[PDB]
Amino acid sequence: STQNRRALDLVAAKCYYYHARVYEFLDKLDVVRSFLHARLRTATLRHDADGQATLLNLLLRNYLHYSLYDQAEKLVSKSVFPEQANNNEWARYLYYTGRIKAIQLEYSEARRTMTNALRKAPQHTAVGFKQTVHKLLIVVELLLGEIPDRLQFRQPSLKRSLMPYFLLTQAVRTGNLAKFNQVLDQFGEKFQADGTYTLIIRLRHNVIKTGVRMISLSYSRISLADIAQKLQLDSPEDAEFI
Amino acid sequence: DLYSRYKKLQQELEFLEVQEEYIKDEQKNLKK
Amino acid sequence: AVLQAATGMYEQLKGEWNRKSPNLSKCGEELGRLKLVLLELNFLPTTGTKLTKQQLILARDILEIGAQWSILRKDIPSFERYMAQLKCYYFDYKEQLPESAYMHQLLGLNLLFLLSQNRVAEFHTELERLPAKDIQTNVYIKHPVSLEQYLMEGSYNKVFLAKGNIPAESYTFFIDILLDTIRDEIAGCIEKAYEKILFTEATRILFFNTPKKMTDYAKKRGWVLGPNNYYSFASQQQKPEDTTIPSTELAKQVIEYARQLEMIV
Amino acid sequence: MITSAAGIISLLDEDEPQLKEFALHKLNAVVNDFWAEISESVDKIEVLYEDEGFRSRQFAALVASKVFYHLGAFEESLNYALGAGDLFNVNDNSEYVETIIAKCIDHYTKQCVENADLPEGEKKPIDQRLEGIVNKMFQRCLDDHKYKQAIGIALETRRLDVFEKTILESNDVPGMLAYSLKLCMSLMQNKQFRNKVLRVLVKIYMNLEKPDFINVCQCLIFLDDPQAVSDILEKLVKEDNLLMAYQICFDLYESASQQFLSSVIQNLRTDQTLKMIKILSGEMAIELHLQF
Amino acid sequence: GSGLRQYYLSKIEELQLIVNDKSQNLRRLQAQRNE
Amino acid sequence: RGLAVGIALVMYGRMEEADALIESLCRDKDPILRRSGMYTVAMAYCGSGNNKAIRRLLHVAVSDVNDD
Repeated sequence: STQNRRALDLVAAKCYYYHARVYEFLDKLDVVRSFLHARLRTATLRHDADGQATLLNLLLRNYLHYSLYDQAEKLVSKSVFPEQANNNEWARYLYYTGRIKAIQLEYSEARRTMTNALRKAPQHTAVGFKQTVHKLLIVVELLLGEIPDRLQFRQPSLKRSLMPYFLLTQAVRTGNLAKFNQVLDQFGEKFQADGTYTLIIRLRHNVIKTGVRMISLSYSRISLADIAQKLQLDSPEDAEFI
Repeated sequence: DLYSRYKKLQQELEFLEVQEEYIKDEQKNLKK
Repeated sequence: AVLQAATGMYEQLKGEWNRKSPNLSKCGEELGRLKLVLLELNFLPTTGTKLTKQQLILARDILEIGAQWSILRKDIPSFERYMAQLKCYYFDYKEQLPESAYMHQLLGLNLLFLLSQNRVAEFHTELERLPAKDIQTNVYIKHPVSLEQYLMEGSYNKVFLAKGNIPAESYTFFIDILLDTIRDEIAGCIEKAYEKILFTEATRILFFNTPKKMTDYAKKRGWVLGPNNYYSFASQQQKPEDTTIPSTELAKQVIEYARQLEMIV
Repeated sequence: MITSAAGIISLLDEDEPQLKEFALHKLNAVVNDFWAEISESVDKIEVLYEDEGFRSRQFAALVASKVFYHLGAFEESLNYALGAGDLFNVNDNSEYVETIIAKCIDHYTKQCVENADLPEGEKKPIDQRLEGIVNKMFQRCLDDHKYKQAIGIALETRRLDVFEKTILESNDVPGMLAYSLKLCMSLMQNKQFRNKVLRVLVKIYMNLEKPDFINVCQCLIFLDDPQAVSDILEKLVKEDNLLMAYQICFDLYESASQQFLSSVIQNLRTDQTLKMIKILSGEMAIELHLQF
Repeated sequence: GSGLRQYYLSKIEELQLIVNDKSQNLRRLQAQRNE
Repeated sequence: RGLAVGIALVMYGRMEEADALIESLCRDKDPILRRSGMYTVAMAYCGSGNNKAIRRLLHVAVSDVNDD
């Protein structure tokens, strides 16, 4: 902090990354927020390209750890991520911004960043990061009404982790409320421990959306009672508004 | 010597802009 | 001294508010006078360390009453002010502050209030501050989040039924604002979905009790009533207008391809 | 803690001035950590400064300056920094104080340069607060004895008055003059203002205890003032210091145009003056050059 | 006991980043011209 | 050829005071008059290091109809 060297900025970014790690295991994550913000302004004013990128990622992790999604959205709205940043630092920013956009119902921009985050992730290591981004991208893809890629569930590393989401995607695909709910009462705790339970709840509207889409795509004229039966709704009058 | 270093750097930046603009002009004419 | 005094006029507000017929005026001045006292007693402490717990416990209470007092007279800016400070005493100092009994009821009021103002983007963010367990467990939290799913999925019938099963009597206000939005929304569904509907066929659809309540709403919506009690919604003729080729937009795009093929050098 | 300052921000739209004043004193303690959301509520801070009857309207600008400074909108931050007035203590070592100081100098430097070539009628009067901090910025150089640094901003801001004062106040007057003269010819390009720098450089040179008449004439060739060069030469003989006048004479012919010398001859006519003419006319100088 | 020494260093380091960026860019273009 | 050198010498060390003549000469259809503008740029900007004058010379050097 006292020093003002230029090549130290490259070393300092690694020191900041581990300085948030010691408090990560200390489970405070709050005293470091003041230091990160103060260091970020110091790095931004000095045009510290590498330092600014790391501190922005660390701050976003800080805000997302305490579910301060409003705080992190404000930070990314004003702070400009360094274009000439590391690929490993860009990947975290794309994920953190993608997770931010996902909560703010900005699914379209979330999907672009999460897909970008996977591309810039390491090709052979950082498996845990890949699992976390894959889990969130599957939900965002389902939330957007699109379809998850079947290949990502075949990978040896992702097969065990994405299995609850694989069953979730299957339930959403059929557009059946009963099948979607069965996944919820079975993998509800896993989604909660995975930090994605809120976005799965929003998939209930999407399950209705896809199921209606096939009903219109397959039936020229379909009774409302038949629509309720096929979507496993409660009554035809509710399917009327739906 | 701080001001001399600052002004010398300032003229170096402005000279580099001149060099990069002429190098773009020559590439345009070198294709012809 | 002041802290021992601080709890003093709080019971005057607590006793008056807990009365079966509280007065909004005297409590308002009592609340208005109360907040000035808190400012000397470290109101909204920054980086709250181990200070006196009585000030933290007490300060939340007036905000809890003030937030609950705001909707009694049905004003929006007052609720936003009080709940903004109340959220500070619910998450920030929670390692010192004990879990408030009314904290879940008041937080769900904020969630239901956001749906009434159609600030759905802010609705999910504030729902994130809650732990994932009480989202599907606590009644005060389950009701607003379930209503949001009904609103987005189109279950408009269940939105009206949500009035009867509200978790608390404080919840009634924001339901009324939200119900007005639904009535305009479901009618918007009818114009684009229904080519023609019968006059009292829309009574249960619009959830209108008195048939006359259709007439004033019809002219506000400008609905053409037909001789057979049929509302004709012939408005799909305003198609996406494929009749016109966007030549200017098309020419702009194709020109840009030529730029990316020639302007590169 | 205090992970949300929205409740503190909510204390800005009340009708009681004391309530708003307290929140301003609370926003400043968290402006370094929560400037993101305060940016969305700056419009509710700037009106507090805009209102004249507000007690802490100077404090409101200071808080508004900090959030803008964190935002990156330095032009708005400096404007509200000046609005704070005495509350923006420049002696503080904080990063905000020194960054706005840097931006204040840049804005003053751009404005002074723009005003420098502008006609006196169209001279936009510089903000008094902006000048005050820069003038106080000038003084810290003199107190810290950084005369070379003080010379640079003085030339950059075209402020010859401070430029005068730093050479005289400097311990090494000849050294500063030599360094200042080198900058004036190697770095300066405005010509019209470059002459002003040399113009005041003559004022110093005439005012040393032992005047360095050699450096005056070299500067005077740039100014193209044959009358001035005649005056210094004509008083040199009256002062009997003919030894220095002869050296001035050769230096004049070596590095001055014939027109500039031909004009000088006319004022010199208007004995020892004749040997002055013989040198400047040049026929002596070539004689040594021819003989060498 | 420094004046604008920090201000000068901020100015000098600001220009250095642009100068280094432009110098690297110019060397890219000069090779293109030479080829 | 004699005039081209002569025109430049009249405006020697004139800084920007030769800008009006320089654009007139450099825009001329006569190759020699264009050559005079280059010489006029040199004499109006002797040792001034004016990158604006250098900007014009380099443009003409790489893009001009006449090799002279």
